[PDB]
Amino acid sequence: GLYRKYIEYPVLQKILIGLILGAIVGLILGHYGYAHAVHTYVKPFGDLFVRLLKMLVMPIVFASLVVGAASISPARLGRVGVKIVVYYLLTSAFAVTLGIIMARLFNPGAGIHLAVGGQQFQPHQAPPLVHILLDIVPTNPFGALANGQVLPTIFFAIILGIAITYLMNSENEKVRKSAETLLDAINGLAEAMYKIVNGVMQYAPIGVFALIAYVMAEQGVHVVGELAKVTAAVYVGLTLQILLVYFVLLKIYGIDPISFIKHAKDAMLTAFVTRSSSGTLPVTMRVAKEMGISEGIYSFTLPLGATINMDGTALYQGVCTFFIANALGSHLTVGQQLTIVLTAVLASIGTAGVPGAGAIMLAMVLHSVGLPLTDPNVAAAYAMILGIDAILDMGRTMVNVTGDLTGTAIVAKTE
Amino acid sequence: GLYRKYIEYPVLQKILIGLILGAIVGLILGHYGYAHAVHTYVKPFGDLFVRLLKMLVMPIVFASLVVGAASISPARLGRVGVKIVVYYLLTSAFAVTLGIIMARLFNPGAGIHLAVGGQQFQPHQAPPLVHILLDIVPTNPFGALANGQVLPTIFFAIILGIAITYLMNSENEKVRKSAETLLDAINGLAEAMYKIVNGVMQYAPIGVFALIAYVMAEQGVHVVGELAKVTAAVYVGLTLQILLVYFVLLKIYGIDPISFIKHAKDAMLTAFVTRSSSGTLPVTMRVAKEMGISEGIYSFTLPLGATINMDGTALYQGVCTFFIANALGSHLTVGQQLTIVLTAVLASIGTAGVPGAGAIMLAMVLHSVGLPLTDPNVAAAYAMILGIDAILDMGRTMVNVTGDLTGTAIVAKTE
Amino acid sequence: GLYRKYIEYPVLQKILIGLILGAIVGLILGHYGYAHAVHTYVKPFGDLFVRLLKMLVMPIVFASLVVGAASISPARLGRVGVKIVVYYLLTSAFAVTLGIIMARLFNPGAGIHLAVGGQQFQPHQAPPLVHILLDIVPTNPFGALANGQVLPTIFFAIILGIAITYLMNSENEKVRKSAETLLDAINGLAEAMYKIVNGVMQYAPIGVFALIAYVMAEQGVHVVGELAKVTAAVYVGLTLQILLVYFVLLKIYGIDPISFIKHAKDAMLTAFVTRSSSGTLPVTMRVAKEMGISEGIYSFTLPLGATINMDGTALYQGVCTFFIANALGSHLTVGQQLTIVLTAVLASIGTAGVPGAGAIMLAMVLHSVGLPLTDPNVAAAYAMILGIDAILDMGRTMVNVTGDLTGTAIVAKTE
Repeated sequence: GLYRKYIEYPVLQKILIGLILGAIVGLILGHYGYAHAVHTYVKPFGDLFVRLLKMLVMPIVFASLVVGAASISPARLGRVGVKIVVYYLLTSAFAVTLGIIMARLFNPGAGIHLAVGGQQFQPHQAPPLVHILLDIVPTNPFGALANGQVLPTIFFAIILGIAITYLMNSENEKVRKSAETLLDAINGLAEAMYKIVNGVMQYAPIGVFALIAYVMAEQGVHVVGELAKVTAAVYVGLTLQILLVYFVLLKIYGIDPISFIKHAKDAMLTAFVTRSSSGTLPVTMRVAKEMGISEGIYSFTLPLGATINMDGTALYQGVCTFFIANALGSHLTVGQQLTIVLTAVLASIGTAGVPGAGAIMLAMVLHSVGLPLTDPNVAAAYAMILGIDAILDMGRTMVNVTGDLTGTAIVAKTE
Repeated sequence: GLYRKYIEYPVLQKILIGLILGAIVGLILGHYGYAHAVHTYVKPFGDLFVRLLKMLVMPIVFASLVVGAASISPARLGRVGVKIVVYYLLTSAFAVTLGIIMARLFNPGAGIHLAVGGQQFQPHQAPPLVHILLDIVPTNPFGALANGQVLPTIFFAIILGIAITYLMNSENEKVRKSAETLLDAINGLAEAMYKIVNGVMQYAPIGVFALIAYVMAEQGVHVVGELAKVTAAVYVGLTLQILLVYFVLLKIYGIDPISFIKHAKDAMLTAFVTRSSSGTLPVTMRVAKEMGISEGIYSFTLPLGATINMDGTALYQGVCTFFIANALGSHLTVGQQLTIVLTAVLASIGTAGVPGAGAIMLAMVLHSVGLPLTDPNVAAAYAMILGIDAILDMGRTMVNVTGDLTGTAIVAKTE
Repeated sequence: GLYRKYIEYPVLQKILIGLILGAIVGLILGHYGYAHAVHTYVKPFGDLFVRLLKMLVMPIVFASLVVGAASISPARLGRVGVKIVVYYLLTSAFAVTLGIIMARLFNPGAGIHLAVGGQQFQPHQAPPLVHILLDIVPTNPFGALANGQVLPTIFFAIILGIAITYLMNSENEKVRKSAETLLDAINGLAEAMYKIVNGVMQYAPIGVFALIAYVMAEQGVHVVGELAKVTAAVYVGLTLQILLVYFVLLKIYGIDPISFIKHAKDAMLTAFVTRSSSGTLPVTMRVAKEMGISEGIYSFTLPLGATINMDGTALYQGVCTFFIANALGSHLTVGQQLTIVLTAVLASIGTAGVPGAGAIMLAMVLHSVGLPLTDPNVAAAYAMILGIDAILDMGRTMVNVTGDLTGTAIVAKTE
């Protein structure tokens, strides 16, 4: 009876209920020193939810890209790829520019209270751009599906789908039956993955409550004081990023942004809580399929953009760079923010397949200015920033996924 | 001609012939110092047989669980799971209790002849129960199928099968054809695996002869003397475990135990020789399919129980703990055997996915009593036990697999 | 327009054009000290081509061996296997014999100008033959497909194909539909892989130009002088190997060698440039499919022979061993070249699954003579050889692949 009442209750209402009571119970138990208790008792439910959403990432990206490449190969896919790459670079530049502006409006960093403490161990720089651009072609397709590797799986699935499309028009009548068997089996795998992510989103409110309860419990207390200016600057920059870039881009290309948010509420909240833009790829592809977009556009612009397009990470990089520059008391050489913008774009395009990309992206952005992370002062101020990393990480993951959904909708409306 | 005479000869007769001549030639060549010669020459045939049976473990557990979850999902699978978990915990408790009784009837351990020798390097304890209970959900399904991981493969196959069952009743007529293609391909993979394990069991007598020849050659000589009481206590406890637990449980639920043994002779002997309960999973699933049990019961209670239900290991843990307690000359505090029973059950339930589980299970069972494995005396007595590990390991693997077959038959007769 | 002119231009003409201008521009830029510039700028296109051809290696070897084992299992596959193993051992013996003769005709090694320099770190010897012969059966099929392992994939695909062939003749009518679904899906995967390798060979001239430009740029300058005798001896031995073994073997079994070369031009040139005999397996299987050979012969003798049959490596082993023997000024004990021939055959058969097999093959061939690689003089002379390793590696990979194509054609003409 009560289980039937819980299932038949709508999903977005209980997601909001879990979010609100998670924030309340998290701040209350963080205010009273019960951090280790909630960390050992409640956080495993959120870890289970994150692992349940990371389970479906690789089969859905393989299967509904093999069946997603049943579109016209020289006309559609090339134009969609070049348009979505141009879009991703443009919005990353706009996002880091707006982050620089939002950090220049506030004054984050006044007091000098830095002890040396624990410093960063010279964070290892990115591999050369040739090696990362050669990472896209896989040496083994099963070895690319076996551990991560979203970009080699994208490449292999695209090539297999184009080959199957060329295969099903052959003059033979056995090769046609073989290819129409393989395509139907892979399509069945994709539809099974969507039917699973329906039930995972049915489970989602418990994990949302647990995750944001732990986040607002451990790092919900350390946010008051000087770091509140950093949190306010990042969050105001992210909401102004949405309302002044994505709304303008949807009003230019003639789709209602309110109906767009009414659709993408699911993936936006799941990416806000889950704190991993690659771990909400099944929810993003589900909400793109329910938005009325053909497979050959969303199925390629979403898993590509979950690895390249990081807008909220770029805005946090700009705000963190300006906070490090104010902590040491530098003028920061007005006109050299073009180097910050350029390196924030080139770091996103040149750290595609590398795991742990955000840390070395922030490292090379700080290194291009003149504050390398081997200095003890910048390491102390960055360690002071890192205590509230999750509170900024939630919002920047939400904007990182909303960017992908907006770009997919723009390219699909254009084509 | 002679090859046709070898193939058309029945399988159980040549399995018994290979077993008997393997035991005879093993004791003879162990009595005469030809241990290294038989170890280098004859043991590779048994290693080839063990690898041939370990090849079929992961595809059959994936495929005939995806097609095995074509039963009613809320009614059948939940009741089968909770009943088989209750059964496994109950028989593990009964087995370690009977092991304590059988060690208390005998007097294993009289002489104190322990030098320090080579001692155990503080065997690393189990991971926390939250992490092992979170291991069940996989972060990657292909990464769970790629190296071991019977429990994440069980979880992913169950969820995929329930999704396909929900999928084949949809109102669409393309999704139905896609799902009925995928299910038929996976069913073809399962039937191909059973057709392979037929021929592997045809090969099996050479590997049985080689394996038990090496086992009775290297550790068939060190069994006489004081350790013969340990071997007799373990083997009498295992046969009394079978004849006084499984026979009573089959006579309660109304199936003939003699016909049950006449069926399960194949998997019992293969698990007796192969010395790996996970490596005789295809033979166990084949003999459960030939026993007339539907897929939704045997296909889930066998690979789950090949990782959790260890009855013979629990009985050997009880007997080894009592032997360590008699070797140091302790009273062993009558009434504290409840802690031995409780930790032998909780160690089985809390060391599910860990590889090398039996060593750290025995370690924590010895640690809960008051004889931790860092002491030199208990390390010397355990190193004296370890010389006859294979002779006990054969019988305890046989009882470990017969427990799974009995529990599957009980749940299938009930449902 | 120009892209249409590039695509519609024939493939072998632009492959020869890229080869010739690659050799010319490579020698010119190597003569002028522009080695690092061409290494950083042009070599990545060849690396991209090599990775594009290594992508298709594992799915095509799995898929068109599962569908390739739809032949009569006891009659065809056993005779084909034993005939191709006999062929591979015989031509490896002939190749190392002709290498010994060709090194004895020339006089490679006159001057003694060896400093100690950088020496080999006692190159680790091969695993025991039992362990390498047990490597053929996989402990995990998905773990064998996940990283390399051509031989366990061959074994698992053969067993799965024989099981499907036994399955499709069963009296059931659901198992037949399941097996005919699985076989058609795997056949669709194989045909998709061939349709991909068509386009990869369309891309191939850019990679051919880049690869041979870098090879003739870095190690095209160090070839003149004393090492030119080594290069001439190796290349004359390889062309005499082809024209006096493979032409005689095709004229004995009654097929025209000129039409055979007119077919196998594609795989011969791709193996000549790519410098990896396992990385031109899709081109070899494509040219064997276009040569009119049934699947059950080429599909098994090509991926097996890409791991065992190394004829050009055997000839280079003989010539390098004789060069090391002339560098130290030894008589080399006429009549002990039987040990060189025997160890060059047994090293090929006993280092099958090991990665990095050629180095330890040359190591054990040098060790069986009396010049172990721990001596400083032989390490200095081998380090002097290693400067022109690529120039010999191109031709010896070409002969290594032409051996497989010749043996497949002989067994297919016989059967």
